[PDB]
Amino acid sequence: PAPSANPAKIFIRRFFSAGVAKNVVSYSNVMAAQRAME
Amino acid sequence: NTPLQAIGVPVALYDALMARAIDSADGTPNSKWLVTASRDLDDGQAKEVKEGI
Repeated sequence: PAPSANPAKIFIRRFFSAGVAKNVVSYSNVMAAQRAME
Repeated sequence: NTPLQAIGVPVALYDALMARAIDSADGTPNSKWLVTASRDLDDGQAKEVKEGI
């Protein structure tokens, strides 16, 4: 079963940093979604 | 979350336009034939022209 080793590790090296709780959507995108409702 | 969230602009436009319409309905003179005489016509025979027309 599960091999635990995916090739998705390119990104945590430098492009990202572990244990930070990054948000899932840019604030600009949030505000865009808001005014798109009016 | 109601449609009334997004119809303020068009309803405002609509009522403004209809106010323009009702306003100009009463206020624009409904006459034709703007007839004008000259500056030598003897008011006393100018009136004869008015009654004749």
